[PDB]
Amino acid sequence: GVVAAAEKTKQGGVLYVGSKTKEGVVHGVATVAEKTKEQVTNVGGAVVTGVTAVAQKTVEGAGSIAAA
Amino acid sequence: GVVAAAEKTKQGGVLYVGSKTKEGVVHGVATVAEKTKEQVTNVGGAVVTGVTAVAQKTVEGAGSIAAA
Amino acid sequence: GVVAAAEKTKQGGVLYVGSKTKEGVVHGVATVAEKTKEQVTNVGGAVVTGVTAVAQKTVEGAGSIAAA
Amino acid sequence: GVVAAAEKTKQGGVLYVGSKTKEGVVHGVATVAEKTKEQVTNVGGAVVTGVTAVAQKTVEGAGSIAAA
Amino acid sequence: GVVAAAEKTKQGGVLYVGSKTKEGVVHGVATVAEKTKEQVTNVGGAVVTGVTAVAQKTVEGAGSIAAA
Amino acid sequence: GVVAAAEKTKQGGVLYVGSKTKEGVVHGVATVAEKTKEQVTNVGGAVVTGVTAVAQKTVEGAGSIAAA
Repeated sequence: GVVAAAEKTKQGGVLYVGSKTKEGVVHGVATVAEKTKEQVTNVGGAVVTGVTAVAQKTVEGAGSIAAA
Repeated sequence: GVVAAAEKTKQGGVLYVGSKTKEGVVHGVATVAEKTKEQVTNVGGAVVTGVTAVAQKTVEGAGSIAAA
Repeated sequence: GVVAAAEKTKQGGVLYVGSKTKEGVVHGVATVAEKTKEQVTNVGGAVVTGVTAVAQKTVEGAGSIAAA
Repeated sequence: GVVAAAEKTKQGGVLYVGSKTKEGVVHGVATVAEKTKEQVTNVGGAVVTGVTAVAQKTVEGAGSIAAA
Repeated sequence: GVVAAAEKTKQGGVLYVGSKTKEGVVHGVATVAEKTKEQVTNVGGAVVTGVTAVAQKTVEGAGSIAAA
Repeated sequence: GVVAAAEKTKQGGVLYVGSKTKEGVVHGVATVAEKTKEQVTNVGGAVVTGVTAVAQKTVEGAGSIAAA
């Protein structure tokens, strides 16, 4: 077996982004493996997919992951 | 199998995003495996999929995953 | 056998997003595996799928997952 | 056998989104497997599908999943 | 045998979305498997399917159920 | 077996980005491995995918990861 965990606590801005380009297909995070036993896809913190996508002050939480 | 847990506690702005492009198909996070036995797809925190998608101040909880 | 759990506790805005593109089919998070014993699809935190979809201040709760 | 549980406790806004595209079929989270024994499809937290769908402040609850 | 349970306790807003596209069929979360013995579909937290359907402040409850 | 965890505590802006060039497909982070058994994909902190995508003051939380 395995264990993992996280928590957040607390005890105590402009940005200009315009998209312009003629094409984009986007894959955020991705993998392949043929003839494979233990294909495990894991994602944490913040990740987002968009042909434009923005991360102001984005992760104030916390986290961790494990596998196999 | 596997065991895990998480929590939040608490004890104590502009953004400009304009889409413009002629096409985009999008896949957020994805994987494939043929002739394959133990396919496990895991996602946590915040992840979102859109041709535009935005992550302002987004993850303020906490998290973890583990598998297989 | 298997166990998992989560909770939230507590003890103590602008964004401009305009979509514009001529096409997009979108699949949020997805997988395939032919000839497969243990196909397990798990999703937690926040995930949503839309040709535009947005994550303002989104995950203030908390969570975890495990499998197989 | 198998076990899972979750709870919430508590002890203590703008967004502009306009859809515009000429087409989109969308499938939110999906999987397929031919000749396959134990297909288990699980979804938690928040997930929704719509050609636009938005996740303002969305998950304040908590949750978890396991299978097999 | 098998176990799962949950409930909620407590002890202590704008969004603009207009749909516009010429077509989209949508199926929210779905899976298929031919020649399959233990075909199980499970859904928790918040889920709905609609050509637009929206997840403002959506899961204030908590949950799980778990399988096989 | 395996163990890992993280937390955050606390006890105590202009930028100009206009996208313009004629095309870009972008993949955030990705890998492939044929005939390979233990495919593990893990991501944390903040990373985001967009042909323009921006990281003002982005990770003030913390985390770490391990596998296999």
